[PDB]
Amino acid sequence: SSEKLFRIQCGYQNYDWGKIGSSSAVAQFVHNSDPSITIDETKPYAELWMGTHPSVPSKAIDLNNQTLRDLVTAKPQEYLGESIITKFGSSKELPFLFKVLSIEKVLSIQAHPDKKLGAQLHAADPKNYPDDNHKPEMAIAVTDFEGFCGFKPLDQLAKTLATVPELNEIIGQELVDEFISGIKLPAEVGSQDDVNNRKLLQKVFGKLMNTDDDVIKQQTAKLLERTDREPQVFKDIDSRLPELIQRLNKQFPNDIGLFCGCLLLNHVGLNKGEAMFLQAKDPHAYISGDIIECMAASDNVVRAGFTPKFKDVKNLVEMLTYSYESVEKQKMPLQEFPRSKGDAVKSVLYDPPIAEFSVLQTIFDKSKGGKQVIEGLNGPSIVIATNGKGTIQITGDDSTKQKIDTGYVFFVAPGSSIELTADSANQDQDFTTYRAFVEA
Ligand SMILES: [Zn+2]
Repeated sequence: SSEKLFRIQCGYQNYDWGKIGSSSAVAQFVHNSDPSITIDETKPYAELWMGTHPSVPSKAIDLNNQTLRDLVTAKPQEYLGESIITKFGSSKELPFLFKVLSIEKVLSIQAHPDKKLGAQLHAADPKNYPDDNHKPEMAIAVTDFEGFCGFKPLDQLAKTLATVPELNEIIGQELVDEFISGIKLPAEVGSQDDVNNRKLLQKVFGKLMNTDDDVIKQQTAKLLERTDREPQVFKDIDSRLPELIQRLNKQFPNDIGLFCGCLLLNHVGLNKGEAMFLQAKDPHAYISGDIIECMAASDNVVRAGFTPKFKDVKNLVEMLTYSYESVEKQKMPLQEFPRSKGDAVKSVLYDPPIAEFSVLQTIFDKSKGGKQVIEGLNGPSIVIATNGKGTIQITGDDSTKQKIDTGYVFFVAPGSSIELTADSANQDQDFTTYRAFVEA
């Protein structure tokens, strides 16, 4: 067995919003990795955790069933490397958490502080703000995905305000008026028109979010009747909207999220392989699908809807950036990755503008197959195969050559070069892997 490249059996969570049983990628992955585990066709399999989180350990099946957190702790310079220990200040764990999510029901509409606000919140409200940190997140579609991300373009918001009586009602004709009159559209970031546009958005949002519950309850009922009686009004805004409203109301009846999610945020569809970065102080929600998720260790969340939990409206309204870019702008650009070479038809770097993590996407054509060699990286890595099957090894050392099937996950030590080959015989799917890493 190698201590440089080794397989880990990862734990999972059965949260009630997860896809049920084997319809869930989490379930599929868990099962394939350890068929010993019989999937309960009745239960939700929400998340697969990969890393050094104390609550849900990843066990080194070949290294005596030891915990990755344990191995790391035991040998930090070997598993983390100097530069990482130094940079993040830990010797016990990874600076990121890597997961698979299998979403059946919408999660909360939420935003995360930057480090500066994170420390502020933590000092003032430790009960709601567990840590001191920011919480960058990145989502990559495994299966087709839907979510909310950012405010819609202002012109879309003006159309919504003028056209949807129930919203118009809540905001107030004076305010609607002011908004629709006020916004300076061909306007670029940092301009006085950009600034004043955000002030207008903030007023509108604040008015909505401070509305009493009773009113929300009333207005949401009316909204649903309208989706039913006059679908065209909604379709004129976005062809998916009326059915989205109806779907989410079935999950969270008369929730404010029907307003502040469905009417104010971009409804983003990610094709498999596409990504979105969830920056600080930007509203978003996961609606449905199977994704790869990477994030920093924080628990700091400010919630706006689709939740039973505490909604800190005060902080919410003041912290947002009130950015209003397109749905198209919500998706990450493809980056090249010089330190990988070979036959893969897709070898893409997803580099968020934060330090804690990066992801490398490697895809082989099911037909073409082939090999890819990746240089040794200056930090720890976790590799998961989401589709197809192949082999993984330390470049040039065939004694390390192992099976990597769908759902298999590996730890790769800093400095180890990896060679991937796509299953010669098996050509069902494109052999697809995701590697989460960090370099200082
Ligand atoms: Zn989030």
